[PDB]
Amino acid sequence: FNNSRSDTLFLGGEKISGDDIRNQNVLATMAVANVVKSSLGPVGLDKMLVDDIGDFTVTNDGATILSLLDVQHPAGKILVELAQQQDREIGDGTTSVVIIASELLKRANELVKNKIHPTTIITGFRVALREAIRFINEVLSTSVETLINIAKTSMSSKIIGADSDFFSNMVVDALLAVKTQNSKGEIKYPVKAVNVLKAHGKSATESLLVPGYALNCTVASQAMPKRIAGGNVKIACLDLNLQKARMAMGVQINIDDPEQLEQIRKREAGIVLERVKKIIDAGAQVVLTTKGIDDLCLKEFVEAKIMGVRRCKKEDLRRIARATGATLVSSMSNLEGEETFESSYLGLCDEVVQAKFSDDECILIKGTSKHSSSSIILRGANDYSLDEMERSLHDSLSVVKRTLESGNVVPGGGCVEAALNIYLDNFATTVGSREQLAIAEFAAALLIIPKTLAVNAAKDSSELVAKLRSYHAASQMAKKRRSYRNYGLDLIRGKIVDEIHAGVLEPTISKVKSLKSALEACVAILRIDTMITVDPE
Amino acid sequence: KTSRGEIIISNDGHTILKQMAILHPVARMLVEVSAAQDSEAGDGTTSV
Amino acid sequence: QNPNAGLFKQGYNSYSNADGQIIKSIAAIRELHQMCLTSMGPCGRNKIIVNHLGKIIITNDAATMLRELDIVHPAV
Amino acid sequence: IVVLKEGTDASQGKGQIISNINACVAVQEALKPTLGPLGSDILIVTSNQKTTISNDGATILKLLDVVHPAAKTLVDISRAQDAEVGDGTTSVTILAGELMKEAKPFLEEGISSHLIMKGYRKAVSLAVEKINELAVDITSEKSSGRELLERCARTAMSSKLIHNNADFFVKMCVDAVLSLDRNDLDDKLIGIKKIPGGAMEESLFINGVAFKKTFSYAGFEQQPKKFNNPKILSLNVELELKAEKDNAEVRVEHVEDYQAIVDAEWQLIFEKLRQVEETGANIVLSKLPIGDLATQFFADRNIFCAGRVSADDMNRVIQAVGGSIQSTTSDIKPEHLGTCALFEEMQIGSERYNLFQGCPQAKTCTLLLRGGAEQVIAEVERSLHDAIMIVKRALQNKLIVAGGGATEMEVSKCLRDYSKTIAGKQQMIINAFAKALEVIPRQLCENAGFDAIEILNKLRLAHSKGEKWYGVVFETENIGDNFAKFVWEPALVKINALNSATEATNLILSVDETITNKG
Amino acid sequence: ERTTGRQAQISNITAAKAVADVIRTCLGPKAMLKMLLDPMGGLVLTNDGHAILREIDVAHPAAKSMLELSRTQDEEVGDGTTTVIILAGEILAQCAPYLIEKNIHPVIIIQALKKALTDALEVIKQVSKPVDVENDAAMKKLIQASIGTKYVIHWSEKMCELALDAVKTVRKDLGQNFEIDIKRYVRVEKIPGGDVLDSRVLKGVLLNKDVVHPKMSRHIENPRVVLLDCPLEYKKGESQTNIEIEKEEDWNRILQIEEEQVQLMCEQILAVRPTLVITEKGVSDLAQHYLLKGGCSVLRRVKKSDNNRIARVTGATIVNRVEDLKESDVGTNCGLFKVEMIGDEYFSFLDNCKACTIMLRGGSKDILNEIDRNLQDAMAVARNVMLSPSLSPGGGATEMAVSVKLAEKAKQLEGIQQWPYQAVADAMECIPRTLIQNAGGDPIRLLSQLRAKHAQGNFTTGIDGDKGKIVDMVSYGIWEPEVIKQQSVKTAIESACLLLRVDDIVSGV
Ligand SMILES: Nc1ncnc2c1ncn2[C@@H]1O[C@H](COP(=O)(O)OP(=O)(O)O)[C@@H](O)[C@H]1O
Ligand SMILES: Nc1ncnc2c1ncn2[C@@H]1O[C@H](COP(=O)(O)OP(=O)(O)O)[C@@H](O)[C@H]1O
Ligand SMILES: Nc1ncnc2c1ncn2[C@@H]1O[C@H](COP(=O)(O)OP(=O)(O)O)[C@@H](O)[C@H]1O
Ligand code: BEF
Ligand code: BEF
Ligand code: BEF
Ligand code: BEF
Ligand code: BEF
Ligand SMILES: [Mg+2]
Ligand SMILES: [Mg+2]
Ligand SMILES: [Mg+2]
Repeated sequence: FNNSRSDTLFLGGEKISGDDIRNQNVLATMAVANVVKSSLGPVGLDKMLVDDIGDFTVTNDGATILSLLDVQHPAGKILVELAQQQDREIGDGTTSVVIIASELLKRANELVKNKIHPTTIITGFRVALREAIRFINEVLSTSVETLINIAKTSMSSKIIGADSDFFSNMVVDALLAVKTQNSKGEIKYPVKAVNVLKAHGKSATESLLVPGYALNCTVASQAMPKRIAGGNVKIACLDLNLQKARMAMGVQINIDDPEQLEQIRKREAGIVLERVKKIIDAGAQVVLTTKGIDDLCLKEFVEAKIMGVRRCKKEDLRRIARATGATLVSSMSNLEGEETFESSYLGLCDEVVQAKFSDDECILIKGTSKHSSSSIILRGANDYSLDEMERSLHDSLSVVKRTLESGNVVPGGGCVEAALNIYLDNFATTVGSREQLAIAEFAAALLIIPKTLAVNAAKDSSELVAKLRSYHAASQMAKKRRSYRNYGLDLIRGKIVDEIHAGVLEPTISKVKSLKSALEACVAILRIDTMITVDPE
Repeated sequence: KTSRGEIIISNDGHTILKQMAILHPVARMLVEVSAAQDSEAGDGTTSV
Repeated sequence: QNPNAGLFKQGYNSYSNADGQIIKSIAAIRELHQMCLTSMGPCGRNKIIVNHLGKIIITNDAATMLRELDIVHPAV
Repeated sequence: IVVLKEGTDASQGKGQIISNINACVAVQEALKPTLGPLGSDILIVTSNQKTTISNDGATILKLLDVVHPAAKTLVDISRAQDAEVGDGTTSVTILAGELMKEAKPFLEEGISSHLIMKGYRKAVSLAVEKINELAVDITSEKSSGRELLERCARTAMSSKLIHNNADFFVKMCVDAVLSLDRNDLDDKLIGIKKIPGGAMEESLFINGVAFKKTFSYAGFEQQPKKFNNPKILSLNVELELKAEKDNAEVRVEHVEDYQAIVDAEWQLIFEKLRQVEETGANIVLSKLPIGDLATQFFADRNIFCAGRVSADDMNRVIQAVGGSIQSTTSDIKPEHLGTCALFEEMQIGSERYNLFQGCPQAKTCTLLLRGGAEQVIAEVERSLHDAIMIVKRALQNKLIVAGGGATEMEVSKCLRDYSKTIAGKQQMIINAFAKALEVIPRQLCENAGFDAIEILNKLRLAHSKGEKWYGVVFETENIGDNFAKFVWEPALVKINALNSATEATNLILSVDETITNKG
Repeated sequence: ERTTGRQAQISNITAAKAVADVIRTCLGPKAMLKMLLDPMGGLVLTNDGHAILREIDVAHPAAKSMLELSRTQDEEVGDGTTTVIILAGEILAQCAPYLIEKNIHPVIIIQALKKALTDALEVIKQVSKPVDVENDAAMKKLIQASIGTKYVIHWSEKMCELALDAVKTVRKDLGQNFEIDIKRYVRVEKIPGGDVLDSRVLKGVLLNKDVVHPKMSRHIENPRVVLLDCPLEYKKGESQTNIEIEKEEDWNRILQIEEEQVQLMCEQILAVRPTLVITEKGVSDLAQHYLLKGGCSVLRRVKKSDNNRIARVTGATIVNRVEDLKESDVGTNCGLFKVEMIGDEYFSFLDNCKACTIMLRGGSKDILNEIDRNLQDAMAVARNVMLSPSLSPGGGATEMAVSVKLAEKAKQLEGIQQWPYQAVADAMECIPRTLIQNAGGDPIRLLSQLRAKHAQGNFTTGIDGDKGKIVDMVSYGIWEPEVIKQQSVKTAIESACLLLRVDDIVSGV
């Protein structure tokens, strides 16, 4: 064993052809997939990934495990970039889009060893998908709480899941409250709002859901108030900085007469000081600049008990302002003047307070005019668990933004897989030929999710996998009696149940893209028959 | 996988030969004839 | 910086039990226990031990595995 | 701070079992091409520097070194196959591996290995009986005594470098399994000899016995180099003046005694020497030397000789001219000697070869092999041992099965059909082994180019739907009755094969922790 | 490289268990001092758990998670540091068997532990009694409780005093919860020497900065304080301020202007008739002069933290630009301005004969850090009660109560779900045990009796430290903030739940 030599065709690098490379690819994808096949399902578990300094992170987000795990090799990166696509597209389904991909190559490859051209296998998988995508719309349905359910089942393989009921609720709640219309209709749920925060202390359950937003800052000078308004407040969402001006980059102050020295000088302080006044003089009780504040132009807010926060997160102010109806003041101008325009640009908020959280202490803008908004704040044992709590609070809360934007769900629990399996499997004879083996493989291959969903329970999973297999195989006999697919796995107990009833819901939009995608990879790799690796520099 | 580390996949001959790292001189010649197959027809770079 | 006391013998390693040693040992034993715990019974499995002179060996028996291994922990 | 093994690797887990399987697969896929009539061949240049080229799967798997415990069993079962049988060595491994391959799905899905082990266990039992059940015993059932040994040494000599010169060698092969007593077939008698040069078929079948030319002494060139019915004296020891070895001390105080003891030495030899002459022999051979003076003597009186004959040679010499080794020259009686039909000293391939050809009373032949390279002669000798050894085990068991995938394909049938009646775990496992047998027909087609998929699948119909000997028409690529086409192999192969192959397969599926010690 | 399977699990458990093992002999009234050596140089002779584990770098991931537990806990309550570590370990350890021995999946053991936590927390609030956060005597004998087990006990009473006398001082209810920022308003100040008792809680601040000019007031009776950001020297232009002169007698002109602006500045300050001007930045020699005859003493360079605490015990709100210097920015409500010279090192005081400055004295710069930390624990449990007037049965009593009410319930639950639940109960028991051990008495003996007496006869029955016999808490009392018993069990069960989620460990960024 071991490929080698060259003889003719002098090439500045490595080059494997046929069997040799074609297997290498399959091995590659295989390994990168197998690392995260033990994180699949509720019975699946997280892992710790230590660096060189010794620090680490524990996480089940397949996409971050494959990101965090240094992968060197095309077909390896491919499935790490494909695991990426998911987390970037829908937001959950990563761990699974890879396990599928790997399974398609691994399998398809076997067909080639049997002497079956790659293309004939490719078209075969292509048709198995056409039929499979269509059929996927024959298990799904319109939203008919489906929400607190979607948000829950998406926390099974996660840390946040021991307290499913709690967060499953806080998730939908928080998201919903932020909805908007983008432009011309839409009604999209902010694919990123709800500033999430975390602080070590108290229970996992004691995670608060602010009734507004959580801007993470103090209050400039400790001299100003730490809590303002009980009834109504005017919030100044700025952007321009209130510090001592410096004039044009090319504006030399050339003095010819010692007179002008002192004058123009102290003028500098006032120029950006007037700007301060024209803002306090608007009813501004709360100021949120983005580009920081002077300590001089701060005392002005202090002397006036105006909660004024320095250099804020501009990604928050943009949302702190849509939430108090205010205006992100780029620079007081309008036509040709200068003012933050009394309450014209200001925002209406119920109350601005600086709540503490042991060690930390941040500001809260809870209750507002047009806010609707929310923001969650995790509390855990330490950063190690906390990063992950959120990590999967997101991989969960994302499943919701898509169930919403796309009113359509399918029963997970490895049901979808089983169904497609037996359907495509029987459908496989509708073309016979060599091509049969293709679809057949495709279908058969899908049973990876149900098998591995269960094997992650140690017990002889050949049980469920067999039962669930049979069921659908039967159900599609008058698919008539009382047709009952939607039968998934209940690993916690070890039996086949109706997941739609049980509460195991997953958005169609996931398993529809998770599938169309994973094959798009498998094919571009199925075509690989020679890998020329140039020598670097 | 180029010298730079960028990965590529294709059936277009002129592009495989181009990025292949052919070393022999008269061998490099082939890449140029496939180059010109692209410059006139735009197709058949593999066949030429 | 840290000093060091009461030493006049040669370069040994004394594991006083008043240092939770009994358990350090339970550990070492605990490790080789799992090897035998799956070799017993008809449902037992074999292990391929490869000699320190390089010879293959496969056996369900326990006294043989242990024999062919390079054990070192005194409590083991 | 303490330890328990001193830095000495050892893996365990479920992956451990999977590693081992795949490991074996490698060593397996390695030989897959050397299978079938149109089978590929290998060229191994071991770290030794000796370059070899062959197909005896055993010989290949012996040159691969291989150290992986698991994968190393495939090397063992391949060796045994070249023992208890002599042929099929290539295949015992293809299967042995293939099973381990089909065990992966279960082991992965999360099934006990003890269950897969049981499943395969029955599968073999059933499959083994089925072969015994088809082992067409014959004798004159339109087969004849020679046409069985020929028809079987032929098909088995196929797919070897010795192929297109088949007829020549099968007629040669059978003739040499018969050369020895059919009551006790001992290979050690068919002693082969290799001669540098010549056509890979300009090889010669000596009827009596042929051997080197150890004749390393002066005074030769005299002594006829050819006799018709000579009186062979298969002597065992010495024939030198001062003796080749052993001594004592001679102490004398008299000048005359000196010259006396001398004249004695001489006469001491000459006597023993004439003692041989007295036997009235024409050919005097000895596993020990025949000094200058000695060989010189016989040379004078037209008696031929040779000293220091190969030990394993004199024994074939006896069995040829029917002599009988003699250690001393004294009690040499005449039923001790031997005589052939013809003796000559050839110049085959630029090398003189003493050979006692023609011996209707022999129980041991010898055969010289030719070739344009020390690799081809070498491959012939191994391509021929695989045949001779199959002819031999076809006398002792006139039971034969039609291979070419048929036997293999059929044993699948009954095994797959049986699994229907079982249902469940044992169903899949026993039904797996059934499919796993398809590797021989499968591979056999890919190696040659035939449509592996269609030819296989088309075979499954007809074979299961009747024709219990349908295999593969090496000729018009298509299925066919290999028994009718005369593709015969003793059942003794397949039966040993599936027994011994599975052994490996469960030996591996039984190991959960591999502890390699370093040192 | 990689370690999947029980392999992983085990090393995690053992790791976590070992973390405990180190400081277990630091939990108890007879707790020993772990003198640790820091890399930077000096040493740490403390026995305060978190302060130890901080000074020990660890490797195994779990040992890292286990170590940070002591931190998040030292952030909620100031106390109960060592306890959380020991519990957090024993929980994982007590699961070890049912985790692999009884082959219970990590999901199930987690589902139970999260459940057993809540029930367990009930039993804590169930045995907790409330307390008069205002009753000076109760607060003292409360603060005193968490001062034992520390070098600072030989002055226990003296400590709770400086504790309360400071918690309450920086406190400021506010309602429209109670806000006590011990951190920014109770700047400590460790001064080598004297006696312990020779330390007081000055109601003001203490800076060692002297006076800007010799002939300047060493102490103004009732000073008028003026705190400011900006420096006291000729400023410059934040643009390309470049002067070109060829007009001879113009050099003198500009060079003079500088003196002139320093004058103006002194005016604006002098205006509100001040006696004490403390600036965070510098003080031009000129400005000193005009503030000298202007009638006031000056203090240059003082930290923001130092300054903003002054502005709470002088009322003098700090102001930047002087041409805006209001008169509301007074210096009212501020006693003297002493400038005691403490052993060749001048100081300055600002007591009034909202923020105090605890000034400790002991017997070394080294010994003081013992006190400071010890004190922090006192001053923190005081704050806890201030924001949660509930207390728990000390002497490990509470810990045993939860052991039974849980043990009982577990035994009466039935299902594999019972074993993990049972362990939480068995686990809890370790604290009264570590106590009894570090006491010297027989663990198997005292516990069986403590546990039994608990099972029926009251739940406020823990173990007595220096004694080693089981005593009733109410009796000699040693309740601790109920808040501590919250966290200790909240995060400990969490920690366990996290690490149990691990079945694989890998190395590389
Ligand atoms: N409650 C459940 N019972 C059975 N299966 C579930 C349940 N919760 C999620 N699943 C299934 O587990 C898989 C998702 O788990 P996970 O490992 O998190 O994949 P991903 O990380 O890709 O979301 C899907 O098959 C989903 O249908
Ligand atoms: N003439 C043939 N036609 C079809 N199959 C044959 C023929 N000759 C041998 N075979 C088959 O080829 C396989 C033997 O392969 P070979 O290369 O001879 O290695 P070995 O005999 O050592 O296994 C067996 O299946 C045998 O039945
Ligand atoms: N006076 C004492 N007698 C018996 N137990 C005590 C006494 N003082 C502290 N305890 C108990 O020991 C623990 C406090 O010990 P300590 O060494 O202070 O650890 P921590 O750093 O967690 O405070 C608590 O369980 C408390 O109930
Ligand atoms: F880990 Be998965 F993406 F929910
Ligand atoms: F490959 Be060719 F250029 F289409
Ligand atoms: F049967 Be035991 F392993 F000796
Ligand atoms: F290669 Be086998 F022995 F015919
Ligand atoms: F001992 Be603890 F930190 F008060
Ligand atoms: Mg998920
Ligand atoms: Mg053969
Ligand atoms: Mg304490």
